[PDB]
Amino acid sequence: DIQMTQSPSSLSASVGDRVTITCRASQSVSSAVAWYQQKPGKAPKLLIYSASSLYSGVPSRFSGSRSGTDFTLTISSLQPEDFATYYCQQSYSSPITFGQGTKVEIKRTVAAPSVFIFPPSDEQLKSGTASVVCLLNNFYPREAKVQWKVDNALQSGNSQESVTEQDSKDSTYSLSSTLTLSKADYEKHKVYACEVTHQGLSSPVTKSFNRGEC
Amino acid sequence: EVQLVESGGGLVQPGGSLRLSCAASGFNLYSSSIHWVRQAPGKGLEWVAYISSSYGYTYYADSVKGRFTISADTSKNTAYLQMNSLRAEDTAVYYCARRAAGMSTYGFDYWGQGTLVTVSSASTKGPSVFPLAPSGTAALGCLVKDYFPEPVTVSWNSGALTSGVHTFPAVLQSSGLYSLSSVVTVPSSSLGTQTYICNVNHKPSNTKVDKKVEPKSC
RNA sequence: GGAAUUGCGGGAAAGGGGUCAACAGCCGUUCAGUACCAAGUCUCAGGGGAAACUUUGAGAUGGCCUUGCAAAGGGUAUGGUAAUAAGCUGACGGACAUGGUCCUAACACGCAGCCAAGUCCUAAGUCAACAGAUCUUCUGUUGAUAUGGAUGCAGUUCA
Ligand SMILES: [Mg+2]
Ligand SMILES: [Mg+2]
Ligand SMILES: [Mg+2]
Ligand SMILES: [Mg+2]
Repeated sequence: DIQMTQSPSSLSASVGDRVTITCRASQSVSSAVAWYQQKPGKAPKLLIYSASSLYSGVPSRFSGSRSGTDFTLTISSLQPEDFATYYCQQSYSSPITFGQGTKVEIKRTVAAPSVFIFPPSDEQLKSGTASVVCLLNNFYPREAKVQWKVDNALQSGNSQESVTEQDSKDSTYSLSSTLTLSKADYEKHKVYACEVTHQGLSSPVTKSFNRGEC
Repeated sequence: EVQLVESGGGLVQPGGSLRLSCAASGFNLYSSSIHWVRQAPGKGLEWVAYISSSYGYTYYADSVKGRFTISADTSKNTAYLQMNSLRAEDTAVYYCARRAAGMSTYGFDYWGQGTLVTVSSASTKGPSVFPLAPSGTAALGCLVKDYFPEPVTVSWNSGALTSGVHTFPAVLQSSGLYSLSSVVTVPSSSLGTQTYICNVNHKPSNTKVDKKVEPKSC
């Protein structure tokens, strides 16, 4: 089969920067190469076909070129809405094959997370489980550490986190971390705290609450 | 608007069968080839089968050949992918995509929205929805706990509230069940006047849950 | 002395000029429709030729993806159309800011025309070698040979 090797697997670039993504075909594919943009959870969107033809609905800042078996997608002035995974595809011989994808993220000024903590609902707690959620809202860059402490006891193994994909207007992320405790364990302890470390924060920020109707 | 409308995926047990449909709207199926591309959760695009615009030349990936069968209904402007003897390797979002007839070197111009096929013995379970109560901007949300399979989608105030909303990727828990949170930031002055309801759709369990989220007390 | 030194297409740098914040322009893997089915290659038939070839008619193939090529691969009338098959018309969709578009246009490329050389085909005519005699004249085979052709990427300038 024909392998399509996509370089940068990931890149971060500022609004206005020229972004270059290359695809090396393992053998000649003439110009039978297409480029797609895929936004998270969405179908891939055709950008370029036959190596250099621009498809309709695509800003003219996207262009494609070929040199031998090397194909280049160029975004000439990156915009915030261009965050996506980009895929090259060859339609020269069966099977049709895609590159492994290049994730593009938009670099912007560092922004610290606004941190919120939410205690378990009383209805969930009566059912035997406590989910404590820590929200880190609108931060950049994506890298952030959340540590949970119950009565200052460092927690491990009982939390999971989820991160949104980059905002198409302000290029920030949001992250939720959920601490899961049994009703028994949750009612034994008083202070629930999530400690956030991020480049936008000169020191780790703690947000906490004390268990109880108060 | 010209489009490809996909349906028919969802949960199936190993060895089970699913039939995906791809209805063309605004372009002619007879002058298209139809391609099936799948993407395992968090992974890349894989081309698995296609039927050329002559409708007779089909290709199938070796691992799919014999189990999968493309057909087309000219009268309904619809293509199908029958997927038999399904196994965990087949779990993925399946896209149908088309290409103009004869344009053999081109990519795919119209794509279906994608359908998740999950091959699992695990049982469907609808979500419990709990408030993340708010306690000059306030964050509030809902926690959608313990559902299977994906997907869940969340809106706020029936799609009327979209600004400031963050719905997080589902997290697979040790239990085998998914959880996700959806949060929205609103003006604190609106908390006593504006009603905030999260609308959670879990079509795999035939369930929609609306949860009004309000201040509690502590 | 005379002939010929050609007709075009899609692009397009620079400077200038018109126009467009979404264009009666431009782009389309969308939909419908109008007109049309080229060149090249091959086969046969009618006309020319010694032949090779040529011209006309019919058919096949070709054409599209593919404007570096297009063998392979796919498509191939449910198809196709640049310069010798509208790359047409309407609608729909789309792109555009020191950007889109149009005029002016260096320039290279491409489609054709004419084609020097070269190559290749043919060998009527002629020549040669051998052979044959019909007595001063001859015919036979084998070969070469264009001045016959086809091909032809050179050249197609200056103003
Ligand atoms: Mg033509
Ligand atoms: Mg063409
Ligand atoms: Mg024409
Ligand atoms: Mg010439």
